[PDB]
Amino acid sequence: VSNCKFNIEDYNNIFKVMENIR
Amino acid sequence: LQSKWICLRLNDAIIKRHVLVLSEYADLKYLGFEKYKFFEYVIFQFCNDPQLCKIIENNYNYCMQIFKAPADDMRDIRHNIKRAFKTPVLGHMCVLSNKPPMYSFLKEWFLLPHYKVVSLKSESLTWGFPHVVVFDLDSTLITEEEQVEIRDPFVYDSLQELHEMGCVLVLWSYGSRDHVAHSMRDVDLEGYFDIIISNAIVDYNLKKRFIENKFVFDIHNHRSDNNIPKSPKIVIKYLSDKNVNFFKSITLVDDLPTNNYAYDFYVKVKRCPTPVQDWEHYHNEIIQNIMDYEQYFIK
Amino acid sequence: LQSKWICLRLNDAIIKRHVLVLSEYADLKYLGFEKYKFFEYVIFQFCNDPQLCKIIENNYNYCMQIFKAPADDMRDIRHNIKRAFKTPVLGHMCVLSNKPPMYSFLKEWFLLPHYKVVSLKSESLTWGFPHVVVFDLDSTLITEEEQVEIRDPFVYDSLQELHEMGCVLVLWSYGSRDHVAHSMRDVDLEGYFDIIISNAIVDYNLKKRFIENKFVFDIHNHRSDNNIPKSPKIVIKYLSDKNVNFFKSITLVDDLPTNNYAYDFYVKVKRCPTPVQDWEHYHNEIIQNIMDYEQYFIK
Amino acid sequence: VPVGMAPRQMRVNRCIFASIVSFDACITYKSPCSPDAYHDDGWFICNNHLIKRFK
Amino acid sequence: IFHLIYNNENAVNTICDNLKYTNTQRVIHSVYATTKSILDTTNPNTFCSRVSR
Amino acid sequence: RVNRCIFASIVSFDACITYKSPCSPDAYHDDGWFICNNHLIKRFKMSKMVLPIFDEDDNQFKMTIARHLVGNKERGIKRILIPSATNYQDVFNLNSMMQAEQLIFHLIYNNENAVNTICDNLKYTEGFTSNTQRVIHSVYATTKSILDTTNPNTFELRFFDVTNARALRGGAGDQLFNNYSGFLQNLIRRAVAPEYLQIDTEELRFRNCATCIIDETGLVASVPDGPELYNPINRLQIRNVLKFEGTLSGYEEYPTYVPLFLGYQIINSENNFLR
Amino acid sequence: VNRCIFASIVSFDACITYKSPCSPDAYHDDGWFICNNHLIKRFKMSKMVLPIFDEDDNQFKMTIARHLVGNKERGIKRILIPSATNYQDVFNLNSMMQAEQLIFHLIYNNENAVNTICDNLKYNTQRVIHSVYATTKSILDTTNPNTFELRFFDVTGAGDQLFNNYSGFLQNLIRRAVAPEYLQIDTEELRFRNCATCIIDETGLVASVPDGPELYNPITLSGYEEYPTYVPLFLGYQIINSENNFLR
Amino acid sequence: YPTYVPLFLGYQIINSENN
Amino acid sequence: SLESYETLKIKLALSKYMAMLSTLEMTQPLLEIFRNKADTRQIAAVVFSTLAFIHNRFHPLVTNFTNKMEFVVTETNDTSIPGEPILFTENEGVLLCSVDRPSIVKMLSREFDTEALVNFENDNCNVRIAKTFGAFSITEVEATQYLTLLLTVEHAYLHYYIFKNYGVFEYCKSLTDHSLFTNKLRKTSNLLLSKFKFTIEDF
Ligand SMILES: [Zn+2]
Ligand SMILES: [Zn+2]
Repeated sequence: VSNCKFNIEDYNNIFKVMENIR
Repeated sequence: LQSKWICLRLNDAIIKRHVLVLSEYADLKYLGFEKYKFFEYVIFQFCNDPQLCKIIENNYNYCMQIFKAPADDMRDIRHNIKRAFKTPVLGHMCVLSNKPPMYSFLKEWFLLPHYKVVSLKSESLTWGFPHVVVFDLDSTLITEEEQVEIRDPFVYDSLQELHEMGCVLVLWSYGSRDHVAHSMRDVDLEGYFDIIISNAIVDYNLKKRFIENKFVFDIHNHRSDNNIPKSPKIVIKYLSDKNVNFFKSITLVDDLPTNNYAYDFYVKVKRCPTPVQDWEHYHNEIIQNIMDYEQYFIK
Repeated sequence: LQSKWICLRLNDAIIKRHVLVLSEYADLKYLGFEKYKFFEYVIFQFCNDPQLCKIIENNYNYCMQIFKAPADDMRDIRHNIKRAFKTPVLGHMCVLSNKPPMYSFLKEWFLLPHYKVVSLKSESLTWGFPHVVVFDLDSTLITEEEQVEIRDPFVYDSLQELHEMGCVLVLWSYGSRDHVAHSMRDVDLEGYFDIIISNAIVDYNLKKRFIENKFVFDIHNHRSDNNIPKSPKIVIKYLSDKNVNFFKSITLVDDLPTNNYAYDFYVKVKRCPTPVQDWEHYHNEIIQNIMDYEQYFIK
Repeated sequence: VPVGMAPRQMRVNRCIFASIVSFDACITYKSPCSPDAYHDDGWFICNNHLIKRFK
Repeated sequence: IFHLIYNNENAVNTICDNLKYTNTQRVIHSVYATTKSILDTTNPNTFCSRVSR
Repeated sequence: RVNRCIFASIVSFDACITYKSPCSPDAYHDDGWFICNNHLIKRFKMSKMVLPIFDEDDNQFKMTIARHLVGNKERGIKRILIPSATNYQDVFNLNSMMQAEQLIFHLIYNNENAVNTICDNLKYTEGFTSNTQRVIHSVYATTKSILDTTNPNTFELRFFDVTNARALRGGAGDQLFNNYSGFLQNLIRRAVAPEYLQIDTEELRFRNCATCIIDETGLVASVPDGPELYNPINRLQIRNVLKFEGTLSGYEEYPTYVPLFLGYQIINSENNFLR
Repeated sequence: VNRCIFASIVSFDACITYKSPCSPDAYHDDGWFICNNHLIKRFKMSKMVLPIFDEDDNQFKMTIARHLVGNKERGIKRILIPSATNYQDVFNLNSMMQAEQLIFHLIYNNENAVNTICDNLKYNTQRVIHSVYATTKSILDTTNPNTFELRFFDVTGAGDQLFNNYSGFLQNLIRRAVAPEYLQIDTEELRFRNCATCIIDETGLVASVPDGPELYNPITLSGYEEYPTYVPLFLGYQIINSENNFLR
Repeated sequence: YPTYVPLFLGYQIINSENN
Repeated sequence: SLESYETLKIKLALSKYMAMLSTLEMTQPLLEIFRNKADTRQIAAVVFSTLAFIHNRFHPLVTNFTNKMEFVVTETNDTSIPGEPILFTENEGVLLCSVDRPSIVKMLSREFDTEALVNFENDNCNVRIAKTFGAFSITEVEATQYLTLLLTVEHAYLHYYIFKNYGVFEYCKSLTDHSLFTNKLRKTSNLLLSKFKFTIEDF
C-alpha cells in the first residue's frame, strides 16, 4: 500500500533466534 | 601528575553516552552547527582561566564540572566523568581529527575521528549495555602444559553466567593464531568467545576467528612488553567491529599483571601448568569486580 | 544403607502394574496431562519434608505410603511396594528419561524411557502373569564333563511343569553361543527354553536363538565377575522383546551364587561334572520358592 | 519446585471441643481430640473430651 | 463453650465483650460460630436439624 | 472465592429438577453486598450502582447505590421493593419459587414457622433422609451464617425516614428498618443513598427530593408526592434481512435512571474516613 | 542489655499475645526507664532532648518529651499521665496483658489487684509472674529516691504535692518529660519558655495550657531550615543547688 | 451513577410526536 | 515429552496473559474491541497492560513500570508504518504510543489454518479405545489471535526498551534495522519471540 521497499533479511532478523552451544 | 580539567554534558543531545576530546574549549567552532549535538560529553584539559570558566557557565547548553586526574590514563578520567554525571556506560570515544588533542592521558586507550559518529551502527549483540572481559588464554583458562586443558572445567559455567547476565567475551593470548585456535578446538570452548586475539583465519575448520593484527604502532614512548601490555584500543576497536560501541566496564583477566594496560578492572590468576580447581574462585573475583562497578553506579 | 522413600499408587490409572522412577515428587510436571495416567505407581526417594508429605496427601489422585530400603537393590524396593499395595506382579519399569533419577538402588536392574509405555505390546506368551526363571546351563542343567549330559533327566519333567503352571524359561550360560547351542542340541532341550543367552545366530540349524549381546556397559562401579554377575536388566529386556512386559517373580538358578545380581529368588546347584539324581531336589527348591512368593501374595 | 492444584475437601471434626483454641495468635495450642471425632455419627463430642469432662 | 452448652447467655455475652474490647474478634467468631452451629444442629426441639425421629 | 450469592445456595433437591443458578459473578466481590447483582435484580427489582462523592486526587469516596427497576405505572405490590415481614409472603410468589428459596426468604424475614412447615413438608420426599435433609442442612447453615454475618449484634447515624418534608408527623420508616433483619438492614444501607451527607458540620445534598419511600408495607419505589418518575428500560429470520445498504449523535447521554436516593447520613468529628 | 518498662512481660500464659514491642532506644541507658514504643503507646509522648548554650560550654541535652496530643482531644484523651485514681480508667486493662496490668497496679499502688491477678493466673505461670514482679520492682526501686533540685512544677505546693504522690518511676517519668519554663543554674535564673505546655492536676498530667484553645499538634522554601511544629512538654521552676558545671 | 446536575424545571406539553 | 513440558510452560504464559485480560475484564473479545474504534480507552488499556506484563516477564526482579503514557490510536495509512503497528515517539518530553488499529484488526480477522494443517499429536488409538471402553472456553482461533497480539506487543515492547535504554536515536535506528535482536536472549527467555523462528525465502 505504501509502495515502500521491503527488507526481507531485516524481517528475518526480527524473527531470528541464535542457538547457543549448550 | 594530578592534572585539572573540565568536562561538559550537553543539556540536549542527539547521540548519547559519547565523549569528545578537545585540546581546548574553543574547539567547538570546529563543530559549528549540527555536530555538537552528536557529542553530549566534552572533555578537555583546563588552563586555569576564570574567564574561560565564566564563558563555559554562560554556555547554558552545557553542564560543566571540573575534576583532576593523573595525566597517563583514561581510567581515572572516565571514572570521574561517569561519577560526575552518574553514567555507568560509555559510548565510542571520539576525537577532533582536524585538531588531535595530544593528551598523554590517552596513550593507546581508544579514540575515533569525531565525524564518524553518525556512521556508527547502534545495533549490537547484547541488549542493554553489557560489560566486557578479556582473557589471556595461556595458563589463564587452560593449563600451560603442552597438552593444554581447562585448569578448572567450571570455566564453561562461568562463561555461560557471563553470557546470561550479558557481557562480551574476548580472548587475547600472545600466541600464534593457529596455536590459540587449536587450543580452543581441543578444549571445546570455541563458540563461547565473541572476540579472539593472538582476513582473520582460514584453515577449512574456521571461517573468521582471529582478526588480522593489521594495526601496528610499536609503543607510545613506554618500554614494556615487546608486543604490548595489551591494547584497550584494539579490543574496543574489535568491539565496534562486532557492533559493540557501548560498554559498562572492561576487565582484563590474565596470568600476568604486567600487561594491565588500562582496564576498568583487572584479575590475576596463577601460571599453573596443571589442572586445579581455582577458576571458580577467579570467577568469584570477576563477578565481585562487576558487582563493585554496579555498586559504584547503583544509584 | 537404609533409605527412606515414598511410593504412590494412582487411584485411577489407564496402565496398570507399572512403576515410574522420579528424582523427586515435583517431577510430575514433566508428565503434565495424559501421561501420569500411564504410571499407576510412582517411586521416589524421600527428602524428609513434612510439607512435601502434606502436599502429597493433598494430592487425592494418589494413595501414598513410605518405606525404607537399602540403597543398592530393586529387590527390597519392589517387595516393599508390592506388599504395600498387595500387587504380586510388576509391569515394565519406567524412568523419566528427561530427568533420569540417579538412584543407586537400580544399578543395572531394569528401566525404560517413560514415554515408551504406550508403545508396549500388552499381548504376551503365557496367560496371566507368569513367573520367570533363568538357568546357567554350564553344570547347572548339564554335566560339566566334556561330553555334557543332563545331570538328572528329571530336568525335562521340571521344565514341563514350569510351562504347565506358566513360567517363562530363560537360559544364560557364560559360554560361546555355539557351545550353548550345541549343548542344547545334544541334550535335546532346545524348544524348552523361551530365551537363550550366552542377528541372534545362523548356522543353518537354528534361525534365531541367541540374541546378540549388543548391550555393553562394562560395570556400574562394582568389581565383580568380569562379564557380569548376570543382568536382570538384560533378561527383562529380552522378556519385553518376547512381549513379556509383566512377571510375578524372577528366580536365578545356577551353579554359582557369586552372580546373583538381583533376583527375587536364587537357587544354587552343585558344579557336578557327572550325572547324578539331584535336579529333582533342585526343582523342589525352585517350586518351594515359587510357593513362598505365592504365600507372600496369597491374600 | 512448589506444587499445588486447587483447594481440597477433607474430613470434619465433629466434637464441639475441637473448636477449642488458645485465644493467642502468638502462642499456638492444639486441643487433644480422639480421631473418632471424624466419624459421621451422632456423637458430637470426641471420646477424649467425653472422658475428660463427663467421665 | 460450656456456657453455650448450658445457655448462660449472660456469661456468653460478658465473655464476648471482654474478648472484643482488647484477632480476638476473629477467635470469637470461630469459636462461637462452631459451637452455635453444633447446638442448632442438635436442637432436637426444632426442624431442619435431622435429630427428632 | 467466597460466593456470597445468597439465593444461589439453592439445590434442586428434587431429582427431576435441575437448578441452573445463572446469577451474577459479582458475588465473589468482598463488598458490603451479601446478594449479588442478578439475585438483586430478580428478587428486588434493583440494579447495583456506585455513586462517587469525592474523586479529586486520591479521596475516592464511592457510596454504593441501587436503581429502580419499576416503571411509572406499577403500584402497590408491583411497586414494593423490599416488603415487610408482614407482607413479603404476599409480595413474593413463594409458591412459584423453589422451596429452598422459600426457606431462604423465611429465614431472612425470621418466619421460623414457615421454615418448620417447609422442612416438615420435605420430610415426605422420597429420598428425604438420603439427601433432602442434607440439602436442608446445607441451605439452612449457609443462610444462617450469612444472616449472622449481616447482623451487627452477633459475636451509624443513617436515618431513612428523616428526609420527608410535607409529611404530617411520625417518620417510623426507621422504626420498620430497625424491625428488619440484619441482612435486610444492611441491604437497605448498601442500596439506598441518603439524600444528605453531613460530615463534621459539612452538609452535601445529592438530590433536591428523595426518590424512595419507606412505610409499613416496606420499601417502595414510589415518590413522596405526585406521579411516579419515568423509568424506562440469533435465529436468522426473514425480517432480520436488512434493506439496501443505505439526532444528537455527538453528545453524551444522561441516564434515565431512578437511583435509590433517600435519607440523611450524619458523621461526627471523624474526618474523610478512608480505610 | 536494655531497659524498658513493660518489656518484662514474659509469656506467663497461653492466652492472648506477646511479641516484645520495645523500641531499640531501650538499649540507650538514658535517664529514662521506658523506651520510645512504650512511652508513645502508653502516655502519648515521644522522647527528646534539648541543648542549652556554649557561653560556659555546657550545651547539655536537656531531657524532654514531645506532646502527641492534638488540640481536639478532651478529658481522658488529653490526659498524658493518669493518677492512681484514673489510670485504671484511662488504660484498657482488658486489652493489655495481665503482666502489664500487674505493672500498672504495682506502679500505682494497687497490690490488691496485683494479688488478685496472681491468684487468678495461678490456675509455670506463677514463677513467670514472679519474674515479672522482680523486674518491675527492681525498676521501681531504682527510680525510687528512697534508697542508699527544687524542680517546682507549681512555682514558675499543690502541683509538687501531686508529683510527689506519684511513684518513684512515675515521678522520674514526669521529671524527665516535663521541662520547667524556668531553670536556675546556681544563682542565675534563666527563662526558656514564656508559657506552659502541660498541666498537672488531680487526674494527673494533661496536655493542656493555662488558657485559650489547645495547642495545635497534628501527627517551596527548600533553601531554608525548618522549626519543629510539635509542642514539647513544659512546666515548673527548677533551681540548681551550689554545684559547678556538673557535666557528670 | 454520574454526579452531574441536569436542568429540570417547568412543565411541557405536546400533541403527537412531531419528531 | 520434554518439548511437551516447554509447550506447557508456553501455554502457562499464555494463560497468565489470559489472567491479565480477565483482570482488565473486557466484555468483548479483543477482535471486537479493536474493531470498535470508539473503544480507544479499552485499546490503550489493553496495550499498556500487555506492555507491563511483558516488562515484568522480561525483568522478573523488576515490578516497576511507567504508570502513565500518552496514547494515540491511528487509523490513516499515513499515520502508520508497515511492519511496526505500534510506535513510541516523543513529543518533546511527552512519550506518545501510536497504535495501528486497522492493522491489528486485519491481523486478527485473518483466517487461521487451524483445521487445514495436520501436525504430530498424541494419537494412540489404543488409549482412545481403552478410555471409550472405561467410560467459558477459548477456541484454537481465539488462542491464535491472542498469541499474535502478545507477540506484536512483544516486538513493540522490545523497541520501547531500546528507546528507553538507549534513546530515541537508537530507537529509530532499530526501527530501520532490527538486527540488534537476532541474538535476543543474551530476561528475554520469558518472551515468546525467543521461543521459535520465522524466515522468508525467495521462491
Ligand atoms: Zn475432639
Ligand atoms: Zn520497649
